[PDB]
Amino acid sequence: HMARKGIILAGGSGTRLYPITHVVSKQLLPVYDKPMIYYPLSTLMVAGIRDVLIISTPQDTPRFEAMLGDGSQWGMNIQYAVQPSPDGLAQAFIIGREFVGNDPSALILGDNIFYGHDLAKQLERANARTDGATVFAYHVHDPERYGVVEFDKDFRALSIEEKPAKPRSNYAVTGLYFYDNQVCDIAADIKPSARGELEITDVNSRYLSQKTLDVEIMGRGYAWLDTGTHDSLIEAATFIATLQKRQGLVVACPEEIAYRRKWINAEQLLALARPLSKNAYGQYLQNLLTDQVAW
Amino acid sequence: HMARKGIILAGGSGTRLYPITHVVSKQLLPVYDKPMIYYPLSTLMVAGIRDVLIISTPQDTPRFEAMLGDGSQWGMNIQYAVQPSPDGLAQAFIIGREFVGNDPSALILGDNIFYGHDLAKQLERANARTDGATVFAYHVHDPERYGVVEFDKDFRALSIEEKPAKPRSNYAVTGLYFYDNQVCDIAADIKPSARGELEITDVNSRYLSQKTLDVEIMGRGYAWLDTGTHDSLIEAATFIATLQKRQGLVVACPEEIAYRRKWINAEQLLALARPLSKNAYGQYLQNLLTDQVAW
Amino acid sequence: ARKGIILAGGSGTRLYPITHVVSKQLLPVYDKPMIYYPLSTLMVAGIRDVLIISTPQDTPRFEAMLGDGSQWGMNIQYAVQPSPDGLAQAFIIGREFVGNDPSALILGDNIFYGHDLAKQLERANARTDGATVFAYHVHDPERYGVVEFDKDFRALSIEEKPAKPRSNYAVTGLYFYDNQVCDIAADIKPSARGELEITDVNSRYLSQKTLDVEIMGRGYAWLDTGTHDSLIEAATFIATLQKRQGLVVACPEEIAYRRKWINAEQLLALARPLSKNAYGQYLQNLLTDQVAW
Amino acid sequence: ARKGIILAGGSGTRLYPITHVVSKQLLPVYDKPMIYYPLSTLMVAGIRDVLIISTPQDTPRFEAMLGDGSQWGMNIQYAVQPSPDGLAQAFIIGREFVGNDPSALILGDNIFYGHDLAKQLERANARTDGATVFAYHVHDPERYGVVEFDKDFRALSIEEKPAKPRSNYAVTGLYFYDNQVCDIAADIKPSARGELEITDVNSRYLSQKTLDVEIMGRGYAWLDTGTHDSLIEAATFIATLQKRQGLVVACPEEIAYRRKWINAEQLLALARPLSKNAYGQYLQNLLTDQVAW
Ligand SMILES: Cc1cn([C@H]2C[C@H](O)[C@@H](COP(=O)(O)OP(=O)(O)O[C@H]3O[C@@H](C)[C@H](O)[C@@H](O)[C@H]3O)O2)c(=O)[nH]c1=O
Ligand SMILES: Cc1cn([C@H]2C[C@H](O)[C@@H](COP(=O)(O)OP(=O)(O)O[C@H]3O[C@@H](C)[C@H](O)[C@@H](O)[C@H]3O)O2)c(=O)[nH]c1=O
Ligand SMILES: Cc1cn([C@H]2C[C@H](O)[C@@H](COP(=O)(O)OP(=O)(O)O[C@H]3O[C@@H](C)[C@H](O)[C@@H](O)[C@H]3O)O2)c(=O)[nH]c1=O
Ligand SMILES: Cc1cn([C@H]2C[C@H](O)[C@@H](COP(=O)(O)OP(=O)(O)O[C@H]3O[C@@H](C)[C@H](O)[C@@H](O)[C@H]3O)O2)c(=O)[nH]c1=O
Repeated sequence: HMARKGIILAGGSGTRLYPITHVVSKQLLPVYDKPMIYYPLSTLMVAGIRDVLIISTPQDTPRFEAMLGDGSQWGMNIQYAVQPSPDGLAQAFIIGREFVGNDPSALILGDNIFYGHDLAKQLERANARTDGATVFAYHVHDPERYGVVEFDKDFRALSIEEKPAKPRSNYAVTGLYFYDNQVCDIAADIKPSARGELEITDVNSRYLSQKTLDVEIMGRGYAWLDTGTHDSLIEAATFIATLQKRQGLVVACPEEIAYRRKWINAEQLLALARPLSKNAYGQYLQNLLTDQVAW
Repeated sequence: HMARKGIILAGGSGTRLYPITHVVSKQLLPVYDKPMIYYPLSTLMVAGIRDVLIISTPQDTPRFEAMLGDGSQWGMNIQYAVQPSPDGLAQAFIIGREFVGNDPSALILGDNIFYGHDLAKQLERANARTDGATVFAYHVHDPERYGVVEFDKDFRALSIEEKPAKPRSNYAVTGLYFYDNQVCDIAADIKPSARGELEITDVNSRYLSQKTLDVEIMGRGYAWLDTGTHDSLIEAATFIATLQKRQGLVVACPEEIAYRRKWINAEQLLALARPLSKNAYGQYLQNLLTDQVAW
Repeated sequence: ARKGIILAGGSGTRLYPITHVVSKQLLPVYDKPMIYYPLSTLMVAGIRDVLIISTPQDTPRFEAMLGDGSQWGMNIQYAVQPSPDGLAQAFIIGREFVGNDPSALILGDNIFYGHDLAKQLERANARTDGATVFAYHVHDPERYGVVEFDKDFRALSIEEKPAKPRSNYAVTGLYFYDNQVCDIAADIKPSARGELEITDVNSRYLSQKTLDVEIMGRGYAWLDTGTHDSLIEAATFIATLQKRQGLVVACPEEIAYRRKWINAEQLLALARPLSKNAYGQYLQNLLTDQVAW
Repeated sequence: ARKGIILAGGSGTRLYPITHVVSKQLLPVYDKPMIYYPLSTLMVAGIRDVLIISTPQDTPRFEAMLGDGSQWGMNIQYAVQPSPDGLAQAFIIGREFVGNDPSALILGDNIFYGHDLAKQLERANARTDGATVFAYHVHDPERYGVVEFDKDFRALSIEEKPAKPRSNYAVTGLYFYDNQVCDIAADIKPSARGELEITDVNSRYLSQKTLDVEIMGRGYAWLDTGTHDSLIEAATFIATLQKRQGLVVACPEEIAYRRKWINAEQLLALARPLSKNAYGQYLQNLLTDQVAW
């Protein structure tokens, strides 16, 4: 009976991308054909998480709620909470403490895109763990802006350093973390860092010192994209666009995932699609009931 | 003393791009490094128009106002009005009738990008006309979704047909129109078309029958981009991005145009830039005071 | 020891004029020539003996590019196809090359990318009999061989460019065969469109109940480059991944080194004359960059 | 009758391996080979006599592509550059070709696009003495000749790749010259970097007070393609414009027809063997598509 509680952290001071983020939050902006936040929401749904808390800024949380609602249209439970100030990833587990309660949980960042073959099998393995924590390591060209994993010769994780001056490897900790029921108390016990933030690296290092942290390599066959620059936002959009145009399939379509997980039935999906029948996205939903696709 | 009144029509039912436009209006979405509406706002400013009325939907007009304010930060006058229902381009001159008053005017669409050499000279020539109307004709591959100009052998405009089944040419009327003080009364006199809209083509055909319509060809050396599909939105963004990265210059930067037109002075521009000093856009503003550029 | 064939011949004039005097598979996909990608796919499958088939005009160009493969601890040979008379003709041109060994054919303009691709190719390479092809959901299946699947995705038929495709699953341009294929290819007759059809070869294995049709899931990119637009899209796709990762897709030097077909001294030697460009710097950094494999 | 030179020789190995066996200026920019663009720029200037300079290895490839130009009512000849020893060497290799006429040099990998470009090139082509070059604001001027401008944008100096560039204006890769240039190029000596410098030729005209330095404004695209990324960016830029307009950039057949260098019967004849691809269909539609010129 594993009902993991998912958190999407979708706040952030939001100034690197000025002026496109001046009055619209980054995680509501389009990545090709759908808002950014559809992708990490979909990642949680593909992991099996059906209870999702969306955290954003005081000003933008009504905007996320106007877009996703309570999630019942997708047979899910989506709730909202605000982060007054962007004081660190680990504050998600203080703001989301009541939502998490006594259950296992997962945190994903609202601007992180995960894509690749067998991603579901890897997320389901992380979701099924009853103890400890699971994070993922991914080779990037700029590891120094992330938590960086030091690996021994067999890729067992030895340490995690947040934004090291000399990174021990190129493997960054991705923005997706699975935890057991210790994390809320761990997050409440840690102190702000020199840069003034409650550090997810400190949470992860606590599990590491207990020898209960699983650090899974996300291989180069996966795309783990964040979108920190105007250029990389375009690059994520064209990357998504090339795949969808080639396949005739949509990445991170929550209606599709909900239907495939039996969270909604064929009548409900048709009901979502009928008012969207005049656009391409509604046509894809309509065609899910006829097009044989391996899932 | 030519103080032309500019209107940006930035409403629209907004469903072709679902779901990216579900809770954010299309004209607030990014085209590379800045919101879409910066481009037609800039076009008006490059034409010399300093008084701008922004029309959008009831729901999104506060959003445009939160982003542009009253324009005094750029030494301009920007006002707002709502379109309850998207009943046609020519309704802009009913909603904006009081704003226009007894002055000449210009209408530009909130999702139209205009770019090219000597665009300013062409817009200033259209702006300086004391009588009649000036519209622009542009060769597109899909003229049939636009007002289409029929030309004689010397490219004198003979007729304009809105969305013809068999287009007489490939020249579409762009989404930028200059009018004398007849347009508000002309717009109030016309009747909705079979498709239920107050047609700008009917306004333009009225000037045409008076022999006071100037139809100027916008040559293929210009980019006139609207962004009707997910694909063409990306294509406009990468197009802008290639030029700006090559030149080290920004397209449709309103601060720059305001400074160059002496609507704001060096102290004011520095003041806009100082709180933006941590991002690339603020660095470009800061560098306008030192970088010698022909304008 | 499976023998690989890369079919890199005449693609027609659809892309005119970019292919007017340069064969398509010599043209860049972002940062390296197109044929590097299917070459790398064969190497990832473990195939070390490769026959490159091209037009007579461009065989010295492919040979000038890849050499005999000994620089990567491989064996690369060349053969010509005077006229592009069908995929299955590769097994006539390469009959001597294949001999009595198993083989694989890949198209010189097909890109394959995704997680665990190696595990799937090694499983196909390790089969002792029959054939393996892969099925991939595309929006325009009718320009390919199309797989008809039952409810359990068992393959029932393969039709070359059907008017009404029975599914959206196209047969990708990568095929593994046992020692029957050369004799089969020699036995089939030109089709209505005048070509020796890989679909007829594959349909033979299916009717013999020795064809494995494996789904290549949507987590994979299977890209060909049949239009000017899709050539661009393949280039920007690769570019997004390499810029993000700091890693290069389809770097044959890297693959040979990781498979121990060449050692560090040989890799440094390949790198030194390239030290002034980014590609040679990437090879040099392979000796220090810890990458999981 | 001004004589045009396209310098399309050796660019080094920065783009390795995409240029390893194919010269860069034969490679595609979206839908046509790179050299089509500077070729078209010369034709838009009115230049009808073109010398293509390339490496010895690729001169048959350029010639296989463009022919003698008589198919477009032009005169196209070929010459080789054994070693890439400087832009100004084009006027030594092409000394016989230029003779006593005026000339223009354009780089085989430079793209020029924008409104009224023709009016500007025709004004340069119509000058009776001196030289004309163009200055363009770029983010990395230090990799070019850089123009020093006074407050009125009168040119004061040109420095080749200065450490501290005096402005952001680079000299673009398109130059118009009177009959002095060949003798000047024969007179200059290799520079510190070992090249015969176009900046030394241009600085000679400036000191003689016969150099016109014209700003090419930001409304123009002046694109070279020195990196893998910028080659992609040039391709997607062209693609965005052609898809929007239904028009093709740098179509030599179109330019020759509009300038009446070939007539409709000759254009139909060029089109007929290409009727099965989009390029030949575009030529055919030129006879019906009313386009302002
Ligand atoms: C700090 C913070 C960020 N955010 C948002 C803003 C961004 O969209 C996103 C990440 O912001 P950043 O400043 O980059 O956080 P960050 O600097 O903490 O980066 C993190 O990145 C992870 C991927 C690594 O695994 C971590 O180890 C860590 O490096 O989260 C919040 O909403 N609230 C916050 O408190
Ligand atoms: C009709 C309408 C549109 N809009 C917005 C929505 C879009 O962003 C933009 C244009 O919407 P459309 O449905 O395409 O309008 P449209 O169908 O009227 O197209 C017009 O296009 C011009 C370029 C041509 O010159 C005209 O002749 C005409 O063809 O204006 C409004 O805000 N209010 C309205 O009343
Ligand atoms: C026919 C042929 C093609 N080719 C080249 C041209 C192209 O680069 C590439 C493919 O050419 P086409 O005309 O598309 O081949 P094709 O039309 O035979 O396509 C094939 O595609 C496969 C992916 C499917 O599995 C097959 O079932 C089949 O549909 O191979 C040759 O070199 N020689 C030939 O004999
Ligand atoms: C030097 C040289 C280059 N080339 C080719 C290689 C490239 O495609 C192209 C340019 O080569 P480069 O090394 O960049 O040349 P370059 O370094 O001389 O660059 C020149 O660029 C012009 C735009 C400026 O106006 C000049 O002032 C100068 O900066 O010409 C030759 O064919 N022959 C040669 O002799």
